[PDB]
Amino acid sequence: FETDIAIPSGISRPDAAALQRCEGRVVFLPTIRRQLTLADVAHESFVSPDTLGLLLAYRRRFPAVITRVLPTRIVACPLDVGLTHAGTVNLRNTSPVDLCNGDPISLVPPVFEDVRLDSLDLTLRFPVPLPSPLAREIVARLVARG
Amino acid sequence: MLADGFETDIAIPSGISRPDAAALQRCEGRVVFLPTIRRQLTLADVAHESFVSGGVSPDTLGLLLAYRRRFPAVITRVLPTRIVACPLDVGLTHAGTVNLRNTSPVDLCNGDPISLVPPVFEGQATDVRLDSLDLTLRFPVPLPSPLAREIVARLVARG
Amino acid sequence: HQPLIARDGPHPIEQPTHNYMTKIIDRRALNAAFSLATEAIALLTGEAL
Amino acid sequence: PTGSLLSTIEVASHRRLFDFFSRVRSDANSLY
Amino acid sequence: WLVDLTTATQPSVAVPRLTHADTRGRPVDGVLVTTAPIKQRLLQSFLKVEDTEADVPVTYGEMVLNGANLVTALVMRSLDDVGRHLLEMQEEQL
Amino acid sequence: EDTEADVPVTYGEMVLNGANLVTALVMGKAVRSLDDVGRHLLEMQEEQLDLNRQTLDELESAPQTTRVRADLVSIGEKLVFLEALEKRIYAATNVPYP
Repeated sequence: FETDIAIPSGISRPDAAALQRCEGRVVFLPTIRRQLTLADVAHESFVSPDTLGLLLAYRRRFPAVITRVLPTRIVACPLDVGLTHAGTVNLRNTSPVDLCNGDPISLVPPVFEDVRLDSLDLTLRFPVPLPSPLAREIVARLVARG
Repeated sequence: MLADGFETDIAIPSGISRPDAAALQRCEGRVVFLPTIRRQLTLADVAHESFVSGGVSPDTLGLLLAYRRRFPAVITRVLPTRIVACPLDVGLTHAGTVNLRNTSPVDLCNGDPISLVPPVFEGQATDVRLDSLDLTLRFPVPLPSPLAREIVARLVARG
Repeated sequence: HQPLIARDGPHPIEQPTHNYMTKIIDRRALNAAFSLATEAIALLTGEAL
Repeated sequence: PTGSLLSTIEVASHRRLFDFFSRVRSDANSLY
Repeated sequence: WLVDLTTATQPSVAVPRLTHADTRGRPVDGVLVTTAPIKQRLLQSFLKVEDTEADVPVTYGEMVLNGANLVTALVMRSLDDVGRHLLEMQEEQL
Repeated sequence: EDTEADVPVTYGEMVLNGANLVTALVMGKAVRSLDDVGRHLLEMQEEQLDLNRQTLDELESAPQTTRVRADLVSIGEKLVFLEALEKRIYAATNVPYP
């Protein structure tokens, strides 16, 4: 099973190049649905929320990893219902952390370091796929700083 | 299949009146506590008769402590000869989607984690009793999780 | 039968259903009286003794 | 015996063929 | 308001063998029953008599016996001929 | 008193006179097209005779009885099968003999 996130028309030349770079990257959709607009994906749909507001929102929403990117629509498959049927979906690091084999990987809001489409007037924040034994560390270090 | 789904067969006995047989068909999406992951069980195992301790039928707080020693399963189709369930600890279905049913007075929303709670509320203690078999079926209440942490806190702090 | 509309995407709800309806007959009765005097039965019958 | 009196043993039963092909929502008293 | 009379009712279940119709054969989906000072008022200004003579069924329907208990006996001819007597009575029910 | 008995082999069958159900789609609303539901009653009630005229004619013609070796003991005024059943059936299975 694969969802379709249709890009609204009015795409400039660097804006098609920026969406071309996010091939193997994690996207949160609200509800599993065939027709889906890009504005429900973007950071405008999250209102700006803080780190606690993202951690709440990343559990009510349903994560999806992008497949191939068509010039008209973004084809993504969700991690809950569409991955048990298919075999294996590629996933790209945005982390400074090297992934090892056999790790369980959770997701963290982008604390460390933003693909913005200027013609569409929206930003895009994407989560950081780092392993779960570090996820209970990196959060716990930074809370201990504050 | 073996990994994706697991169908149990809760058998229905011979002698059941139709006032009792037409009550089970209204129990389509429920939550059923199997003690094991056997594929053939009976209604005397599911019901509150098998729930009793040594002589003592426990109250709503001890009703919690013998839930988590068991296996929650959801009925998927009520046949005349058997009830087919799916234990949640193994796997849902091939498609991974099983329909539940609200017994709560509370609406659900998307992405809310469901914890199950005993029939604790007033106007809620609805036990489907089968008269020909002397069987009550105390069905638990699927609630959202931020309710289920309140009610357990209301019951533990009361004792 | 309960009729079906098909929907797209993932399949959230249904298995096809029946309904067996039973309704109880209410019984009534209708009366109409009718009389004949003895002056006329002697005409309808035939001969006398 | 030639003056005896047999009889057919009758089996009356409520078969339900169509509960297995689809869902049913019948009443409590449907001798269908 | 006369539409609100006819759109508050969900249509029925059974389809009769013989249907009330026009001269054209168009079927009818209901009956208004009024009084005479109302009926002769609705016919002049408010409503339209589209047809005058209807087609109405004459024969009442009947029944077909669908299944009954098989109870026989014979006074004793082999033992199997009670079974061949069971087929004598089902043939009489056709 | 005896060693070899006469034993029937065939099972027993039935005469079905069941309550029948009719579901047939009808294209159109005419008189002759709605009577075909009625004809379907007597088309299927006729077929129950075609099954039941076979099941009596099979049992008349089937090989009924064979010859079976089993112990026969007379007690009082009647014959009785004397039988012990923990060598034929329950041998080398983990079942208690009931």
